[PDB]
Amino acid sequence: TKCTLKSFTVEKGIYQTSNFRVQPTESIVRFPNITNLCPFGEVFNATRFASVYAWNRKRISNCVADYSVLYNSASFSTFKCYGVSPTKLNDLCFTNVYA
Amino acid sequence: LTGTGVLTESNKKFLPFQQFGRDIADTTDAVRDPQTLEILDITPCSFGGVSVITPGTNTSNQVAVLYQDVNCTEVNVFQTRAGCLIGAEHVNNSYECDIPIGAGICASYQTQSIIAYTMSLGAENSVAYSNNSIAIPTNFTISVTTEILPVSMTKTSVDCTMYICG
Amino acid sequence: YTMSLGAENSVAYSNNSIAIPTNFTISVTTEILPVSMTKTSVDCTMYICGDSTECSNLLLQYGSFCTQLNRALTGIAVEQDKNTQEVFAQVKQIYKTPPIKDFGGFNFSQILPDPSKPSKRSFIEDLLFNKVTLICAQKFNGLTVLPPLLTDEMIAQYTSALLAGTITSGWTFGAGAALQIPFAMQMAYRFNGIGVTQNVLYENQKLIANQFNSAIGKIQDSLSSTASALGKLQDVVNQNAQALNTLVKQLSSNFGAISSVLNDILSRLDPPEAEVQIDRLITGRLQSLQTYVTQQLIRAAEIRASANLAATKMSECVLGQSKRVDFCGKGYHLMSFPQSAPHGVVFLHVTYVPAQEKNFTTAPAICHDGKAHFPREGVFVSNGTHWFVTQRNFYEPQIITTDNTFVSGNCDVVIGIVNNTVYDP
Amino acid sequence: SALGKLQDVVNQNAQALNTLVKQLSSNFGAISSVLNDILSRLDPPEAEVQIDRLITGRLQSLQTYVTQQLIRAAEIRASANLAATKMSECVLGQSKRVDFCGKGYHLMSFPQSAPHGVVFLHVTYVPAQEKNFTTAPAICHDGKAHFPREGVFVSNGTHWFVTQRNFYEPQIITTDNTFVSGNCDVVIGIVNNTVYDP
Ligand SMILES: *[C@@H]1O[C@H](CO)[C@@H](O[C@@H]2O[C@H](CO)[C@@H](O)[C@H](O)[C@H]2NC(C)=O)[C@H](O)[C@H]1NC(C)=O
Ligand SMILES: *[C@@H]1O[C@H](CO)[C@@H](O[C@@H]2O[C@H](CO)[C@@H](O)[C@H](O)[C@H]2NC(C)=O)[C@H](O)[C@H]1NC(C)=O
Ligand SMILES: *[C@@H]1O[C@H](CO)[C@@H](O[C@@H]2O[C@H](CO)[C@@H](O)[C@H](O)[C@H]2NC(C)=O)[C@H](O)[C@H]1NC(C)=O
Ligand SMILES: *[C@@H]1O[C@H](CO)[C@@H](O[C@@H]2O[C@H](CO)[C@@H](O)[C@H](O)[C@H]2NC(C)=O)[C@H](O)[C@H]1NC(C)=O
Ligand SMILES: *[C@@H]1O[C@H](CO)[C@@H](O[C@@H]2O[C@H](CO)[C@@H](O)[C@H](O)[C@H]2NC(C)=O)[C@H](O)[C@H]1NC(C)=O
Ligand SMILES: *[C@@H]1O[C@H](CO)[C@@H](O)[C@H](O)[C@H]1NC(C)=O
Ligand SMILES: *[C@@H]1O[C@H](CO)[C@@H](O)[C@H](O)[C@H]1NC(C)=O
Ligand SMILES: *[C@@H]1O[C@H](CO)[C@@H](O)[C@H](O)[C@H]1NC(C)=O
Ligand SMILES: *[C@@H]1O[C@H](CO)[C@@H](O)[C@H](O)[C@H]1NC(C)=O
Ligand SMILES: *[C@@H]1O[C@H](CO)[C@@H](O)[C@H](O)[C@H]1NC(C)=O
Ligand SMILES: *[C@@H]1O[C@H](CO)[C@@H](O)[C@H](O)[C@H]1NC(C)=O
Ligand SMILES: *[C@@H]1O[C@H](CO)[C@@H](O)[C@H](O)[C@H]1NC(C)=O
Ligand SMILES: *[C@@H]1O[C@H](CO)[C@@H](O)[C@H](O)[C@H]1NC(C)=O
Ligand SMILES: *[C@@H]1O[C@H](CO)[C@@H](O)[C@H](O)[C@H]1NC(C)=O
Ligand SMILES: *[C@@H]1O[C@H](CO)[C@@H](O)[C@H](O)[C@H]1NC(C)=O
Repeated sequence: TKCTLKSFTVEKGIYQTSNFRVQPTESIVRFPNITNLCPFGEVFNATRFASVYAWNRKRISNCVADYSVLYNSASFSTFKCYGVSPTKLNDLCFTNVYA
Repeated sequence: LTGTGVLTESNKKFLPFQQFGRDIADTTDAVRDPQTLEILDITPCSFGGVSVITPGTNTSNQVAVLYQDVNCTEVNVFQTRAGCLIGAEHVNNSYECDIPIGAGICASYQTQSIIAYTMSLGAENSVAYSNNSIAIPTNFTISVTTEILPVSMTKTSVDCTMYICG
Repeated sequence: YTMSLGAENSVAYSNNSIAIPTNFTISVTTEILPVSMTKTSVDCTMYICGDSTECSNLLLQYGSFCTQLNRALTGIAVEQDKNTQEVFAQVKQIYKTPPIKDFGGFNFSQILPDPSKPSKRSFIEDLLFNKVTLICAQKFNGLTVLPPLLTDEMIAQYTSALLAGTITSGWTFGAGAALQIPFAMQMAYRFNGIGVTQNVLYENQKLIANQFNSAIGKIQDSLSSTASALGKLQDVVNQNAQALNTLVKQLSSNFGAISSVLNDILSRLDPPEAEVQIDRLITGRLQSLQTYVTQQLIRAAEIRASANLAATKMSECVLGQSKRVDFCGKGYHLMSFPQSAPHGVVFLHVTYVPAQEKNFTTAPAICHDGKAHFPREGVFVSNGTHWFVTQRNFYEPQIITTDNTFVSGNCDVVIGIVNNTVYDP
Repeated sequence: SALGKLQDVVNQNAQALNTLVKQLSSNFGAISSVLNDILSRLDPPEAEVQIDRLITGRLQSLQTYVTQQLIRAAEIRASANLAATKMSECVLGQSKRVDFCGKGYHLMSFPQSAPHGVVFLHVTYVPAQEKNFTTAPAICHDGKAHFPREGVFVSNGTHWFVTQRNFYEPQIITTDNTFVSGNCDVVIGIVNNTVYDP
């Protein structure tokens, strides 16, 4: 009360100082149980790539995507994520990924 | 999708293509558990303001705490419509309101400790009404009372250019 | 259509004609006034930055834009409680009517508190409370509703004390100590207060009591039938509700950010851009909260004007008899009775209204012996042959004597003077 | 504390000003609350955005202060109108409005200046010592009903007098205290007595 009124002496009354809120007791993390790794290798290490005018699209689904292997590698000269942060990619689930 | 709150069994009927619900405030209201096909309703866990009923440091340093609009089971304890009061004794006697808590409950400092009571509106006084009885004064008093009214403020002026861009 | 201003009616004015009432009606009209708003309270941090340390740290860069909103809302709440205390708590003691209702034929059973009722509220109070009427969302985004200091039963007790004081003592209980007086005598004083001699009440006591009872019954039926009568109070409530509802829907706006959900931003982006998006959200939500608080301030100023008016009315209408025209119902004011209502008060204004009138031939003065005679209190009238002197508001003709009239001057100065006989007792 | 109201006003205004001043210490999302540091540290293209942030924040603070001042000045103007009405009807005259000029029947008022306010000394009349008397709405003398011209009939047990309502001063009932009307078959509660004729 003293620090919310900014006075070493506070006269009688009822003063609102702060807000009481319960704190979480346990941390719950939920995800679907899928084991197979996403076949990123067949995309980045593909022997042949399609011409830009006919850019290839691959559907990535029903797999675990360890994006760290991608953004911790030194093999890429440009890595730019728009609307997402690459570090956060390990804590997100996507609808249906396309490469 | 991260957040904090209480998860409870829901009675919502999610469609197969819907993952999570939403509230009018566009905040998530319910979710589908990714491993068990069950709908969990999300309710934010209890919160509310905290007020410090104090008799004033001039007379004492003892204070009572009012948690607003919460149940005492959730926080010398007293439950009132205003909330949960801790550090004040509940007294059946009634007095004039000194520090208003709410819902007809006021707190004071009396012999010492802080007490919470149901404020008294006034002294009960039945009028001796009768169809042939009048009450006429035989004497009077000339009373001088004081009425204070504000009439003006301080004529403040702000130099906006110097305030924003001194 | 071009709206009409009212029924056309000329007045048959002429320099020697007066229209005097020959009958009256006791009318109980109703006047509703809001007294207090809903004691809202907003959690600035939880509304803007619900359960997020990073958002709270970004928010505290704006300084005191949160604490002063809470200060303003607490001021509003204290103002509402003061409003209620001003309007209702104007009686030092708590009076009670006697067990026997020997009020000269007047029947207050429909406005006096019901002893068996669950809240000591009268029938009409129950009707009022039953004619005036999503909360989880509000109470999850930091918004909450504080309870008023005076519970509704305490307000009912206050109104019952005021009503009993008025009934059993007239206006005396407002000035000093309550002085009992038979109700018929009180009504005689009120009639004298409106320029009607007190014999009129005693000669029509049964009729006047019946008229008052019928008016109270009509008030009961009107309240039980038409809810919109209490619109004002309802309107207040509705306004507040809308405010809060809006204040919640503004949590769904992006305000330029990538998403209106804080958790999505905090989960998808790192601080260097998350804090930009959260700054956008904080600015938008803080602007919304400031707008809400300004609206609350304006509406509380309005409600404070209304509460001051209601307190003035309770002082000069219930606790006394007001001579101010149309301040206590159309017609001449006899008395008023308060009634509690959700966030407001309802006055029953008992007023005296002339009903049946007759044209008489009048005269400013009568010339008897060269001297001019004027009426001490009243007016000279003539039914065609004889000249009487009556009171202005009720045709009660009386022979003209030296006690009804006073002499001043002579007949050569007054314009319109007539000749007649002034009888000497 | 008697003059609390006036003091309160002052306090409120002060708080506003204080708040306003403290708003100068807020970054409002900029990199520093100090304008000169922003100017000296960043390049003009981005220092311009930072100073725009500061300008928006400080302008919003000023707007909030001005709006609050407008509302408080409307409050103070309502109060000043009430005080002017009280001075007109209370000091310059004698009001018959109940509780408008102090509890009790109003006699007069005296103004007194005060810092940003006025103080009325309301001199009023308050009945103190009250007695129970039997009463009647009229008295029946010769078949006619007599009502008091200005007052009420009272009885100390044996005799009937007519007294003014607000001060017990019994006087013998005479044809100069009372006026005649109708007959004794109408008034509910009429009593028998003698109307003395001077
Ligand atoms: C009316 O009340 C006043 C006081 O309110 C009475 O005056 C007192 O009279 C006694 C003796 O007569 C004195 O001892 C007191 O000092 C007086 N008080 C004041 C304030 O002057 C007065 O006597 C009362 N009159 C009647 C008829 O009861
Ligand atoms: C004055 O008006 C009242 C109506 O308010 C009259 O009372 C009615 O009188 C008629 C008979 O003429 C009865 O049938 C009604 O039942 C009465 N109504 C009520 C409410 O009592 C009264 O007679 C009128 N008096 C004069 C002298 O005109
Ligand atoms: C005052 O009016 C009430 C009605 O508002 C009267 O109560 C009625 O009394 C009769 C019997 O006399 C019952 O048959 C009714 O059912 C009652 N009505 C209600 C609504 O309860 C009351 O009697 C009247 N007072 C007097 C003294 O007659
Ligand atoms: C009222 O009476 C007076 C006197 O009784 C009348 O005055 C007379 O008027 C006539 C006509 O002008 C004169 O001849 C007389 O000399 C007047 N008498 C006196 C004593 O001055 C007056 O006209 C009468 N008015 C009415 C309306 O009847
Ligand atoms: C009621 O008042 C009257 C007059 O004020 C009293 O009558 C007088 O009483 C006194 C005694 O104090 C006698 O000396 C007078 O002779 C009485 N006057 C007459 C005309 O008889 C009367 O006594 C009072 N009664 C009571 C019960 O107090
Ligand atoms: C692609 O090849 C590199 C080196 O041969 C290997 O480190 C990587 O794991 C492979 N798969 C990818 C990049 O998905
Ligand atoms: C995944 O979880 C569900 C329910 O928790 C279970 O029925 C299923 O067998 C699990 N799948 C695997 C591969 O463990
Ligand atoms: C508060 O708790 C009491 C008993 O613990 C219970 O009866 C009451 O319903 C609770 N109120 C709320 C609002 O949860
Ligand atoms: C107060 O009253 C309640 C019932 O009204 C009773 O249960 C309680 O014991 C009382 N407490 C004291 C201290 O008298
Ligand atoms: C009085 O005279 C006017 C003359 O036009 C008439 O209209 C009116 O009805 C009369 N009043 C009554 C009560 O008859
Ligand atoms: C007027 O009243 C008097 C007395 O009341 C009566 O003698 C006379 O006949 C009345 N005249 C008319 C026209 O009513
Ligand atoms: C009223 O006016 C008429 C003229 O219209 C006049 O003849 C008459 O004397 C006047 N009467 C009075 C009492 O003024
Ligand atoms: C009047 O009489 C009633 C009951 O008889 C009593 O309670 C009251 O105190 C009396 N008033 C005075 C002023 O003596
Ligand atoms: C008062 O009531 C009693 C009984 O109820 C009755 O005898 C008496 O005549 C009444 N007096 C008046 C003035 O009404
Ligand atoms: C009053 O006197 C009349 C006669 O003048 C008589 O008829 C009546 O009964 C008396 N009433 C009382 C209450 O004495």
